[PDB]
Amino acid sequence: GEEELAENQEFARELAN
Repeated sequence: GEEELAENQEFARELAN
């Protein structure tokens, strides 16, 4: 929902995993 819209950028931080 409107959430994935933001996760869109967090992707760059997800790599931190």
